[PDB]
Amino acid sequence: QAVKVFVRTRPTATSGSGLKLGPDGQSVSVNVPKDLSAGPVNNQQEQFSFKFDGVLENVSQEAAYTTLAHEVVDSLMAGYNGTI
Amino acid sequence: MREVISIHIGQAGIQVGNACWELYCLEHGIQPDGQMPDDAFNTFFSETGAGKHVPRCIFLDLEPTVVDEVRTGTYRQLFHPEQLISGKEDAANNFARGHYTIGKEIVDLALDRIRKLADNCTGLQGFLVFNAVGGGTGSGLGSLLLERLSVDYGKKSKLGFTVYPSPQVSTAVVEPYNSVLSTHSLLEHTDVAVMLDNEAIYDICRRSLDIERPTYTNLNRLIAQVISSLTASLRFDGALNVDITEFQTNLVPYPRIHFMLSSYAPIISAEKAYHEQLSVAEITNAAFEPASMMVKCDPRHGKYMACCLMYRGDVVPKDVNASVATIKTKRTIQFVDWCPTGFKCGINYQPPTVVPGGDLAKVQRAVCMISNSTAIGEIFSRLDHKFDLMYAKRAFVHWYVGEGMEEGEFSEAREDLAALEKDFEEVGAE
Amino acid sequence: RGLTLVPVRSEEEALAQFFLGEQGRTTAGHVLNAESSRSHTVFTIHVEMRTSDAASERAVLSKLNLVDLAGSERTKKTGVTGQTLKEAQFINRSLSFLEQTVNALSRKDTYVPFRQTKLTAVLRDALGGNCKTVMVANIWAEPSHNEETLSTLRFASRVRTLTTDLALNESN
Amino acid sequence: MREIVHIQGGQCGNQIGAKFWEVVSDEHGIDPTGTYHGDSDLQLERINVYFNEATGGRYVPRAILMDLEPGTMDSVRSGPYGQIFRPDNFVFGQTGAGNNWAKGHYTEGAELIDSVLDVVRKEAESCDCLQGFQVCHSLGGGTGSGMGTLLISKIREEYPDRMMLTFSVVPSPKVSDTVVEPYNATLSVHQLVENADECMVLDNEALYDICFRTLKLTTPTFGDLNHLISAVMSGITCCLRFPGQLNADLRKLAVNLIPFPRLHFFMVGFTPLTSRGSQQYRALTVPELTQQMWDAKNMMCAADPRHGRYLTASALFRGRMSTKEVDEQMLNVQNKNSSYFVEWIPNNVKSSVCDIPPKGLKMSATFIGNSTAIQEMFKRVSEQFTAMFRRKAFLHWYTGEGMDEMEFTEAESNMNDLVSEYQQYQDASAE
Amino acid sequence: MREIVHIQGGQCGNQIGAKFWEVVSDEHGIDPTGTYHGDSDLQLERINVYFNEATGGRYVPRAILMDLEPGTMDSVRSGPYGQIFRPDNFVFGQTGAGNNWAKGHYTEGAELIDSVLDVVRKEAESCDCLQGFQVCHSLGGGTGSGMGTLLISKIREEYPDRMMLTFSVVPSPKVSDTVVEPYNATLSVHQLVENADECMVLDNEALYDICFRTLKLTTPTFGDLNHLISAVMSGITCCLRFPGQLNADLRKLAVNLIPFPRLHFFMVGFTPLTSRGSQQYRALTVPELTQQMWDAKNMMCAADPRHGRYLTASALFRGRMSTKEVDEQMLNVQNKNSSYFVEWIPNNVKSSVCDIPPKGLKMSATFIGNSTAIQEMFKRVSEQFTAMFRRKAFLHWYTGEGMDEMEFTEAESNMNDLVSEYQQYQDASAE
Ligand SMILES: Nc1nc2c(ncn2[C@@H]2O[C@H](COP(=O)(O)OP(=O)(O)OP(=O)(O)O)[C@@H](O)[C@H]2O)c(=O)[nH]1
Ligand SMILES: Nc1nc2c(ncn2[C@@H]2O[C@H](COP(=O)(O)OP(=O)(O)O)[C@@H](O)[C@H]2O)c(=O)[nH]1
Ligand SMILES: Nc1nc2c(ncn2[C@@H]2O[C@H](COP(=O)(O)OP(=O)(O)O)[C@@H](O)[C@H]2O)c(=O)[nH]1
Repeated sequence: QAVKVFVRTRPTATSGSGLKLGPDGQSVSVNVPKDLSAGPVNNQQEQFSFKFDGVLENVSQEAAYTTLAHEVVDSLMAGYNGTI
Repeated sequence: MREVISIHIGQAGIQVGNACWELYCLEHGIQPDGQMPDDAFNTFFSETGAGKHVPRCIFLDLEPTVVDEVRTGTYRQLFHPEQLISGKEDAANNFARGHYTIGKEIVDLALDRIRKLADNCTGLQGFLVFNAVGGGTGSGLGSLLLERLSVDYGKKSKLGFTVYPSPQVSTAVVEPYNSVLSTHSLLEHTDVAVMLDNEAIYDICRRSLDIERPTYTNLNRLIAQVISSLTASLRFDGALNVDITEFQTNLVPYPRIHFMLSSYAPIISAEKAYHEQLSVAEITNAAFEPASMMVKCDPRHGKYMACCLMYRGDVVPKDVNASVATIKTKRTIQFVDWCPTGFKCGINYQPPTVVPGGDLAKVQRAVCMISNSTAIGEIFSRLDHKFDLMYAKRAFVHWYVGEGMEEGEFSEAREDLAALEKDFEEVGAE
Repeated sequence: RGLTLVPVRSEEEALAQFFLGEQGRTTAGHVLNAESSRSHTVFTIHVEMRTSDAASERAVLSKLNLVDLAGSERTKKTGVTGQTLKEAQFINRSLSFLEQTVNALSRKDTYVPFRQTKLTAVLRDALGGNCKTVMVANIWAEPSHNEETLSTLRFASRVRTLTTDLALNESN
Repeated sequence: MREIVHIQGGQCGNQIGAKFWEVVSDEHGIDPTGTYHGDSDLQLERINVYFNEATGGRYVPRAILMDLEPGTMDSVRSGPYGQIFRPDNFVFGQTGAGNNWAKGHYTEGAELIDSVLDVVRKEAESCDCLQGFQVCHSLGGGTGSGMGTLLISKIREEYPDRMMLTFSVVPSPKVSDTVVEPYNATLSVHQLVENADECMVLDNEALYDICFRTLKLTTPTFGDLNHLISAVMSGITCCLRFPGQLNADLRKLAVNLIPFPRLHFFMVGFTPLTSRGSQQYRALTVPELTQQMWDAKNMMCAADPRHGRYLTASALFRGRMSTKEVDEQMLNVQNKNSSYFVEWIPNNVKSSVCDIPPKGLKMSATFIGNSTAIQEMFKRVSEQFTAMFRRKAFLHWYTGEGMDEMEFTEAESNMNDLVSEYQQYQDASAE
Repeated sequence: MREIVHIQGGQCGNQIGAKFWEVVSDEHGIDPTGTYHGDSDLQLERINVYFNEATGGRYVPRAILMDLEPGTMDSVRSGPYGQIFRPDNFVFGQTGAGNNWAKGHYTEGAELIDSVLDVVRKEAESCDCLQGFQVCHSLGGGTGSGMGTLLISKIREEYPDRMMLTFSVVPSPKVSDTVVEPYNATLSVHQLVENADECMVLDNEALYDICFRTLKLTTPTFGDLNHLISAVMSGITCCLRFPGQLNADLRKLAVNLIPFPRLHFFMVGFTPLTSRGSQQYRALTVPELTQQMWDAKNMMCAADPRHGRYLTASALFRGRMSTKEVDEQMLNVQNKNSSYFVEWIPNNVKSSVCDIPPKGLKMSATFIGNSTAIQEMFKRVSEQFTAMFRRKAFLHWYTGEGMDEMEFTEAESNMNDLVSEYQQYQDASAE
């Protein structure tokens, strides 16, 4: 009955400088680059980490559906409601 | 040769600009009609062939009432009518309104007029931006204008004489919100920000000027005297000349830390004047008294990093050096360990002029002490919980979001002031 | 009320109705996305069960809302008021109301208002009620998109606090 | 240059608007023939907010009067300031709405609404910059409430971003005028919640209490109540019309007052309300004005704020005054009555100052308080609405006008949701 | 020195022309005896456009009054300005056409058309330069519509390049005067499409509505309707007679108005039409005149522009005015109502300005809009014509006048073709 907050990342065909990482498929971390000019050794904010119910770095739509809403649709046919 | 461009944004900026320009006109002898019956005016006025001097200022507001009061008042023939810029719809205490939707065209026009002003100055010491942190015009438009100025002009010294909301007393409700937003905005653009609190200036007026009913005109007169003392070394010669560019290098240890306490002395009415000697040492002691600070921030909590002293009038270097030596030897005043010098002394031979009808007395000596101290982190600490207290249940957030802002913007601003708190603690700690 | 509920008995007409919706929805040009979706679209699949014996036993009352919200624009690139900024403000307000509802649900306060926007009104049963919700957070990793990515991640993290009910509601 | 379009609806709304225009013309020094006779520059400085200039020196109000019966606007035109209004801005039907919100919103208001919007658009497009519209009317009336809500919905559709201000006379708690007041009020509150950006709740019984206890009048007619309401409607926007030390327009008041969009119903009051006997005996000071301001009796809404919690409260002061005095007084009020003030808002005060007090008064101040006390007014109206709706009393009159029975239930649900909304922020705790 | 030959046809046409000549003589300062009493050089500067000088100081209109019964002409001559017309320009029959288009076009029209053409030629040859002919009459009448269509065809044959202007009073939508109005109108429209280069459509009931609503008259006779029609008829050519900051003659208006030759029917309007009561109250400004101009109620035609789409719109302003003001106002109108304006024409504005306003009015403006809205009028007249022709009611007179039944079907076919073209250009999209 829990909320399963999944995350899906857009595959950058231009392949920009990607800072996100996934170590185990559960946690995602972003490292904002500290501004060297603005207050040297006087900023203290670089890392932001979060934990979710799943991350999808680069998957096909079939895999995305299988891991995203299969259980919810099954619940719908089992009489439960669902919302994606 | 030493021109300084003045910007006055929002009601508070314009209403302190009225006091500022009254003071400058009286100080240079310029009549309110525009012309006066060498070249000390060039820092603030540009003279035309007919003899009429027009001030290098820009009165920006999204509300018509404040600017039309100037257009109808005595100084209607002084300021350039195209320099007076008025909007149609007020920002409504909405930083998003003054920064995203209404402020766009107005800041474009303001940039055009400022470019016309700056093309008229051979040298350019910097900009004096006068706003009030805590209002959509002052916060939003001030931040937008400062961002554009940093982008285009670049390295010019931008001195923001901002009025921050008082700790307990206040006049707005979303004031913590737009104050945090504007603080995030101007943390990276203004070069030296001077903090002012209405509460502290009210205490100054009540205790020293003995005004039981202080008002905005009195507050603005005090602020204008501070600004004139700051700029005195631009217009009038004296021993220990100081410049706007010297302020940055002698006051800002690290770029993030550029918010400054300001304190004037003496603040005495005519009745109590000429009752005390008002010597250099005594006026310096008064200037470093925690009561005379124009921010509700006790300096005893923090540690002074730098103290720039601006003396005006009959002041001798021997007395100033003896006074500052006594200040250093005093135990209550405490400096950081990594700043043994911590003092930027400047004197000037032009005493501050008195505005007729004001409460300030004609004193032959004056001190403007501007200090960078880690104590100022206290005010940021107050605003940081006043913000998150309402932000916990998203009070008034729909208003700001309705003008093209996002919850991410609020989160980013809160994180940035938290980072500023950490910066103050870090620089304070050994 | 007043929503045209279309019965479906084969896959092809379901596809046809959905693609008709795809045509009809409002999309506008934008710098980040060539055809940005400027409207929160909601495609609800209503399932009405009936047993193998059927004959009026354990029927109806099942739902599945597939919702594609509109993007949260910084409103510093759009600029143009020509139905690109004026509607962006509405999108941002709806998203902020949704996030405030999420905050109140995470705090588990008593009433957690849902009427402040049509989005929360539609998703009133969802995000609470008796519905299995699974939020999707589409992010874009770019050197300058970090701020927007972090906003999305913070919203998703605060959403993860929630947990709803699952009742086998059937027809009345 | 920030204009306001005034609209009057129904008998009560039209009378209130007539009195309001009389007061505004008096304060601007305009005689009933339209010529300015004030001999002061500031009066004509911002006259364009409320008036337009005709070919001569005449100044006509930017007002639009609606009614379904012509008798009320015949009385308005026969009134002392009846000739200033545009002859084209009198819009009337033929048969009045028999205190029937359904008639005033669906059957009979539908035909007149096209003419009303035509006149409103004509007035609004003429404006250089439009702050918004203000609609004065009464909840619990057929043409008043019905056409007011319908017009407010239409104007919201046409001008979403423009300010909408409403002065609604909520039916009184103790003594009711019409029997179907709960029905009309419940149906109208549903529209006001969704459409009106800013709403002022007024009760005739609260006005009677204020005029009998503070003004100490003996025979207070409806003229006096309309005069007090008109004084407040002037005081709310004097910052638009006159120079102020710290000015605040309608949108600024709305932003600083409304924490959440649905909680836009405000109880308001005017100071200094002094009896004739003690006029010389009262001392005009800002502390006295604030003390009278924060009294529950001064409120023109029936609900007393002591029961609820002040979400926010704005005070627009008028006169040559010390901002230090004003700010200190209201901070002191907040500190002393912190129990009645919301904790999760550090400062519940929006203080504004204008430099031009109303004529005769050295100082004045209008108060606009958003408090959860209005919960009890909504609750009482629901206690009456449910009692009538369970037995469907008078429901056939509304049903025969082509309004579904489901609409009553939906409106009641919305109103009770608002009640619980107020309760949640009444007993919500910080952190 | 660009002359216009005015012709009045039928009873309605003769009355309208008499009012038109009275208005023009008043504007040029001509007394009923013809002597110039104007005390203004500009009045005589271009008096030759409409009038001719006699041996003395008398001035004779270039008008021809043609009719089959002498009663209307006797009334016109007994009227206040009946003596200006040359007695030879009264061409009358002896037996009138009984509201029968067949009688007015075939049986009784053949004999009098020779004298009519002779008088037309005599008046035209005297002119130095001939702008063209203007014929005032009403659709839905025997002699009116008949003489109009036949004379317009003959003049088209004689002077193909000369401008042809028609003022046709189309039968009113809801209340008709004669029974055979749909028949006569359908027969006349077929001729006006083919022959008349430029035509104005007027409706008695649109006239009634505008005079009862904007003018707010209580018992306004046909004289007032003729007065307003005459004001429009004067304003359409005041550019020819008076100096203009941006002048535009009849052919310029025709070229800028008519996109395709068959779509030459136009609805007109005049501003400022102000009620006597609110004359002092309204503001005489260019924005005000434009706002009154673009109102559907101010349009003199029954068809309202909201239903259709504006192909083009010309506005002839009169008075000392800012060309920037006029152009900005009309561009703003187009921007606002772009939904009602045709997309494949980037600018639907043809603004002309004249320096001499009408007497009494400081400024004025006449409007000429080519919009697809007239489609609904053509459709209504067709709905009446088809209903009558299905049962061949009243068809026997038209049969007995030597006019074939196939002519009715041909006229209906062409009229429905015009309806189809209006729909096609209404729903035609760019690219
Ligand atoms: N020191 C000082 N502060 C002032 C004065 N006038 C206003 N303020 C402060 O300025 C703040 C708001 O300034 P503004 O933003 O310019 O107000 P505004 O002109 O209505 O513009 P917006 O509120 O942004 O729409 C208030 O919170 C006051 O505390 C003044 O005369 N002196
Ligand atoms: N303040 C005030 N209230 C009035 C006045 N006249 C009527 N009311 C109140 O307005 C309420 C509704 O009446 P109203 O809406 O005007 O009737 P309607 O116009 O036919 O819809 C009644 O309960 C009256 O108490 C007045 O002159 N002043
Ligand atoms: N404006 C105006 N219209 C008129 C007048 N007299 C008649 N009409 C209209 O003209 C229409 C046709 O009449 P008409 O053609 O003149 O009759 P005929 O002369 O016998 O052909 C009728 O529907 C009348 O409504 C008048 O004096 N003024």
